[PDB]
Amino acid sequence: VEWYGPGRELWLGPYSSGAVPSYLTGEFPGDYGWDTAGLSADPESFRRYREIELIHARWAMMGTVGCLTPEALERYTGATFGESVWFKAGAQIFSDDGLNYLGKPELIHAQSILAIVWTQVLIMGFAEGYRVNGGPAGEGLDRLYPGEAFDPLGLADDPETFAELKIKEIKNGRLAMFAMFGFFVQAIQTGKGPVECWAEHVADPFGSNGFNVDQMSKFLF
Amino acid sequence: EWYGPNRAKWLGPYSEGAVPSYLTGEFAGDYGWDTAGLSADPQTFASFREAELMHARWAMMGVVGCLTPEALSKYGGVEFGEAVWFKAGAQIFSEGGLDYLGNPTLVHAQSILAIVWIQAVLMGLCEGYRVAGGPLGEDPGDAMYPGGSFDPMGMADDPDTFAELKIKEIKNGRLAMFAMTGFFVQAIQTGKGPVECWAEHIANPFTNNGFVYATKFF
Amino acid sequence: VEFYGPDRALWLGPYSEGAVPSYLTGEFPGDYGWDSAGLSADPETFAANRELELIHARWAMLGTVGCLTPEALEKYGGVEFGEAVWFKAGSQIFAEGGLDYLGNPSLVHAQSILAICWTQVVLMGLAEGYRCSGGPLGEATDPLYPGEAFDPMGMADDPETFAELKTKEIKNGRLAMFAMFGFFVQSLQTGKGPVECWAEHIADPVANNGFV
Ligand code: CHL
Ligand code: CHL
Ligand SMILES: CC1=C[C@H](O)CC(C)(C)[C@H]1/C=C/C(C)=C/C=C/C(C)=C/C=C/C=C(C)/C=C/C=C(\CO)C(=O)CC1=C(C)C[C@@H](O)CC1(C)C
Ligand SMILES: CC1=C[C@H](O)CC(C)(C)[C@H]1/C=C/C(C)=C/C=C/C(C)=C/C=C/C=C(C)/C=C/C=C(\CO)C(=O)CC1=C(C)C[C@@H](O)CC1(C)C
Ligand SMILES: CC1=C[C@H](O)CC(C)(C)[C@H]1/C=C/C(C)=C/C=C/C(C)=C/C=C/C=C(C)/C=C/C=C(\CO)C(=O)CC1=C(C)C[C@@H](O)CC1(C)C
Ligand SMILES: CC1=C[C@H](O)CC(C)(C)[C@H]1/C=C/C(C)=C/C=C/C(C)=C/C=C/C=C(C)/C=C/C=C(\CO)C(=O)CC1=C(C)C[C@@H](O)CC1(C)C
Repeated sequence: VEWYGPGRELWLGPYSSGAVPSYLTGEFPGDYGWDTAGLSADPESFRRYREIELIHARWAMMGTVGCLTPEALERYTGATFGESVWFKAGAQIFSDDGLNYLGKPELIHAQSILAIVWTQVLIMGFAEGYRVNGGPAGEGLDRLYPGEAFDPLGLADDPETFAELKIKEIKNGRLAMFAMFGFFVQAIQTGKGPVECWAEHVADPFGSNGFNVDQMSKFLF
Repeated sequence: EWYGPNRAKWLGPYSEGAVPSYLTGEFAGDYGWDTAGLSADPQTFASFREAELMHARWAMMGVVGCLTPEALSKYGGVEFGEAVWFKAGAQIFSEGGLDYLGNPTLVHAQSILAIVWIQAVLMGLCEGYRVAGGPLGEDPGDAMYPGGSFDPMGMADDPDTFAELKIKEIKNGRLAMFAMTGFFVQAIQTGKGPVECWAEHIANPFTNNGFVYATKFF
Repeated sequence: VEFYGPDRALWLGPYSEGAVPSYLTGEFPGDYGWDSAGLSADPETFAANRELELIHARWAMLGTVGCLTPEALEKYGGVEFGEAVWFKAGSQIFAEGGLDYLGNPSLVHAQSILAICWTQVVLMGLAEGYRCSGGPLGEATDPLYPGEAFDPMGMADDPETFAELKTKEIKNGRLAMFAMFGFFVQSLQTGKGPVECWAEHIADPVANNGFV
């Protein structure tokens, strides 16, 4: 096909022949043959890295959406968040009114960071224990693609469509991981939110670009 | 002396027991230094060897490229806009521009965007040729030692001299990598170019050690 | 039967099965089956990682004790040091009086950082070479548990007690590594010594914390 097997699409296009590791045979989703460092030579380490990459991809997609949503709502809509910027959103818990969802005092209206931290650690501990072990939402199933309770719409029923959807998921997750790394670097250098950066760039693409005197005078703060 | 069981190991006389079993002194620069076991897997070993050699060659280029402008400006007579390596790039954001060797008739770069994109295209083509062959060859070598077109003088036509030159290359590249890390750390801590730091140290060595800016880690 | 074998104490408790890699069979001390990144799948890499972890653990225990002792002695004992704070303790070599041990002017009274560094490199290079290959104090029988001259009290003469003590050592060392990471992060964030942080937290805990 196009995403699996020897005739798939590789990570260097025409110049990939000879740079493809022998253990990357196009069996798993997102197999572009990019293992120049040889970190996934061991099959056990390979599947550990696949699990880590997929979890990172899903977390990064969720984080990209949740970082773009508030700042976009503040600038391009009448929403009035206390701190719409993603890297300054955690600081509202130290403010007078705390975290207000959508800016309304009547939603959540957090005041203590202690309850937030415990509740989160307890909930995520149970969730991750269930992910690695199984629980109320499934006992067996794959560690990366459980399905059943996590595939209610039944989109992953045809094996070919399942493989294509896995390719789409891993590619979108890698794109979101790249975007989240970009968010980190822009926050460190520019100090302003991704939506603000995008608006400034589309305003003056040649002037307000990344090659700036102050934006490049320091390496990672 | 550089290959085989009786070679020169990393810990010297205290090397017995510190040499991994998979480091049998077959490849260039095998001092038996692997304490983390990162190169135990032969495929990972080969990948790490390729990465090490590419880093070594890049660092040997980089040390000369970082020392030559500063040396020419300080000890010679050339008048570069920015002599130090860690502020050379900032010269692109100057009224005069990025003039080569201070001459406004040479290079006279004015646009960082064109520079970065032509560099990206050219280096993409070069690195694609490096790992998959191209106009200069079909990559006959191990992707580290092609030869044929990258060895025009024929200095590696004798296997013994080839092995000796590989040892010399890897040792020089490791030394250059060490010096390049030194350049990075000196730039971060002291904020001065390598030539300036070296000249200062030769003046009053006992007072200008690295134990002056020991505070403020990075 | 609790820290070794198949039915061990694992790093996830009841949610551990299906997350413990097959190459962690509980043969070595401190085997909670925590290898989620697959960094120790290769047995030789696993042995190298075990050696690195144990050396780090011992160094971290020593460092935790040696970072807590001066500040605790200054704050509670009364001994006046030049810089009792662990991350400020290096700088006193650059002071006028110098690095005087325990504040007393007749102890050590170091005046040269260069001499200190160039003696430490030699002494520790010799010590590390003896650790890897053996020397005056042994023949490097075991890279991690040489015994003999390094076990003068003879507390490792029983295999069961030896295994129990190895488990205790590795757990204490992991705890000390965690504490040293905490020390580093507190120094970077708060800028004050661990004893000062602990005293301030015990004074008013509900306000003096990491979220300030
Ligand atoms: C034929 C040309 C072709 C080339 C040259 C590449 C090259 C690349 N592809 Mg690619 N592809 C190509 C065709 C294709 N690709 C793909 C599908 C993919 C995918 C899915 C992915 C890639 C990725 C990559 C990158 C992996 C290596 C890397 O990270 O470099 C970067 C390393 C460098 C050293 C670049 C340095 C040059 C740069 C100008 C530096 C910038 C200079 C700064 C100003 C200095 C920084 C300052 C200081 C502080 C450091 C690389 C850019 C991966 C990627 O995007 O990772 C990032 C990836 O996931 N490719 C397809 C579809 C089948 C192609 C079809 O023809
Ligand atoms: C018998 C004595 C002998 C000893 C003890 C060593 C020891 C060493 N050799 Mg060596 N060699 C020796 C004989 C020989 N060597 C070599 C050929 C080589 C080579 C080719 C290489 C070595 C390297 C090394 C180093 C590898 C381990 C390391 O990185 O430690 C360093 C780790 C430490 C923890 C020591 C640091 C001490 C320092 C005082 C710490 C203090 C830090 C700061 C002051 C403050 C801290 C900073 C804070 C703020 C974060 C190590 C210094 C390698 C190297 O140079 O890598 C760097 C390397 O490539 N050796 C030959 C020729 C065959 C020898 C012949 O007898
Ligand atoms: C391939 C390969 C082969 C070679 O051989 C070796 C090799 C080169 C190494 C190797 C290549 C590997 C590569 C490239 C590695 C790159 C890894 C990267 C960049 C991973 C990025 C991860 C990004 C993540 C998870 C972001 C999560 C964000 C969240 C949390 O969900 C929030 O936003 C949460 C959030 C939200 C939503 C609102 C805010 O207000 C507050 C916060 C809490 C921040
Ligand atoms: C052995 C071993 C076994 C154990 O078991 C585990 C272990 C200990 C981990 C392991 C040991 C491994 C070790 C020691 C790792 C060390 C790796 C290091 C330090 C690599 C260093 C790389 C250095 C490089 C490429 C520098 C290039 C510079 C350039 C680019 O060409 C320019 O200067 C370019 C340039 C020039 C020329 C002019 C300037 O104006 C502008 C710029 C762009 C900067
Ligand atoms: C035996 C033998 C026999 C053969 O026959 C020939 C042979 C092979 C040649 C020969 C071999 C010899 C061998 C192997 C010996 C090994 C030598 C060693 C280990 C020397 C190490 C010296 C260590 C030094 C100076 C550390 C100083 C740190 C500074 C100062 O600058 C900081 O400020 C620290 C610092 C701070 C505080 C803030 C950070 O931000 C930045 C940094 C720099 C990290
Ligand atoms: C398990 C696992 C499985 C997965 O699959 C992948 C995985 C998650 C990655 C993996 C997990 C691994 C993990 C968690 C890694 C964590 C590593 C850490 C935090 C190690 C910490 C080490 C800290 C040390 C040595 C401290 C030494 C201190 C000294 C020196 O002795 C002094 O204080 C010396 C000193 C003293 C005493 C007085 C002061 O004044 C001056 C100084 C010099 C500072």
